[PDB]
Amino acid sequence: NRSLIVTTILEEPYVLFKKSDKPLYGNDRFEGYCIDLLRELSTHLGFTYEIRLVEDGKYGAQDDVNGQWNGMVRELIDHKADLAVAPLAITYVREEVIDFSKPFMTLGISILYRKGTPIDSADDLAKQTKIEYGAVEDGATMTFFKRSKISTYDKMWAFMSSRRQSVLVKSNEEGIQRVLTSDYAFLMESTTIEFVTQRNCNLTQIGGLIDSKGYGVGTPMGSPYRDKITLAILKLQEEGKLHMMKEKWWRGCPE
Amino acid sequence: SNRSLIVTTILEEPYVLFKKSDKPLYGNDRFEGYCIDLLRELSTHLGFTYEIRLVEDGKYGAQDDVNGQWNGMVRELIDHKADLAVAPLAITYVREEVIDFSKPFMTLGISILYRKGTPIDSADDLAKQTKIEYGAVEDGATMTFFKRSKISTYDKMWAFMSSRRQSVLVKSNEEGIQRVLTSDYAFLMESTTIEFVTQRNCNLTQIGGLIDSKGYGVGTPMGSPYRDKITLAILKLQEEGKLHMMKEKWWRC
Ligand SMILES: N[C@@H](CCC(=O)O)C(=O)O
Ligand SMILES: N[C@@H](CCC(=O)O)C(=O)O
Ligand SMILES: [Cl-]
Ligand SMILES: [Cl-]
Ligand code: NA
Ligand code: NA
Ligand code: NA
Ligand code: NA
Repeated sequence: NRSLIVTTILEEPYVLFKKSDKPLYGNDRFEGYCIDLLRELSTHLGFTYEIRLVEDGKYGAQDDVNGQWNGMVRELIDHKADLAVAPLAITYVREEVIDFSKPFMTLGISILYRKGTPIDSADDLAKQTKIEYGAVEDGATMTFFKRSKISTYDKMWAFMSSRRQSVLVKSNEEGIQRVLTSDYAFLMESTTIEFVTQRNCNLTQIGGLIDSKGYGVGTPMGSPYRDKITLAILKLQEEGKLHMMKEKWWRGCPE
Repeated sequence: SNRSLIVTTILEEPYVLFKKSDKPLYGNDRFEGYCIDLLRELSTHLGFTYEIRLVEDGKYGAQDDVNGQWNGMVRELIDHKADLAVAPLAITYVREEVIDFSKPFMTLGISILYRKGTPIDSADDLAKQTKIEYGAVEDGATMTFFKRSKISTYDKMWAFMSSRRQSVLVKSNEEGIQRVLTSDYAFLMESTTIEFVTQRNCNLTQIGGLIDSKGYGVGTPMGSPYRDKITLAILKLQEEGKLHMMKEKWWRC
């Protein structure tokens, strides 16, 4: 049967290129939590697949002037991919246009920053400008701020938008580098913060979770794979396989 | 006017309770709690009216291993005796095979409720002994997790619970709490509910961490068009901060 086209994006420890001296080809190039998830889905549901990195390098957001989506979300809308297997947040605006499986991981937006400071919350960032802050451009965190009616988050969006050329970044890796090299706090998903802080002992999460969301496998609207993948996820959960996969990929610091 | 939706639910504090009052209350006005607030928001957002009915058999729902039939709220949905189940109803593999669920409105996991002052630190410590009894709600998701599990510690625990089921499987979380308070018994309980109970009784504690991860969702019969509509409403409520506000209201040692 036809191999499913799977769109994804590079994001440690979910999706990475394998390190090797020999060139690698096709699906053999990739590893990570989401790649292990994809393999399990493929065995349980009985499909073959071809992994393709999203052409525009984006997760996906809607253009405020012309209304078009980009990123992996757009690839699904346009039926250029069968599945998006990635750390792809399930959100209201996305669920209006694509389908998602139920979540394989739960998380929330939080703050990555340096240690040893009096900053304890989003409110503390919002009320000042000396410490800059931002998010990945055209992802779910950005969109949460852009849409929020909550006073603190609306104030933060106004700042991000004003300073966007500097404070909105194209990847989590770029955001981490800004935290490490400038007076900057990065609004980042908590799952990824846990990974980063385990490996960067001078960085920490600031405050708690700002929201609650899950990552799900994306499908075009109406796809029969959506509910089948939900069932496989729920079975993998029940068996303890997702927890084992998280422990494998998240693997510390003195304290 | 459109037919009012029949909403099955179950009494479970602080999700669904009878309001305290001296005058008798009628109809929907009888009920309050997190899930009642959720239902009200869903009805306003999706434009339906409803009638709340407590599940007739008093159960969440499990499948009988001999005759293959479901019970509880799950069975009421299968049989189209209710349009929705709005309750702390766990989304599970075996249930999703036979009913549909919205995406989760709250996440949780199984954990352990026990009295303070103990060296017992985990499910492994419980499984290795028999002086302290342990159990779960009969015909709910926790019981089913143990009954199905192939993980050595949990399979051992199920063998004990099954052997002693007339004593250690209980009919409600409230009965489980009373057993913890009145005997040497540890209760396998969902974490959200433990959080509520331990804030109210400072002699009790959670033991260990979460054994699994799951969500509560609104149940619908398989194929229902309300499922995806309710998912969207829940995602919008999330994004506005209303679910966290509802949790703070009802969970407010
Ligand atoms: N996981 C996000 C990207 C990262 C972020 O927005 O923080 C998404 O699905 O858009
Ligand atoms: N919330 C559970 C009942 C309680 C439990 O099993 O711990 C259910 O949906 O079955
Ligand atoms: Cl798991
Ligand atoms: Cl769903
Ligand atoms: Na990337
Ligand atoms: Na959708
Ligand atoms: Na289902
Ligand atoms: Na004791």
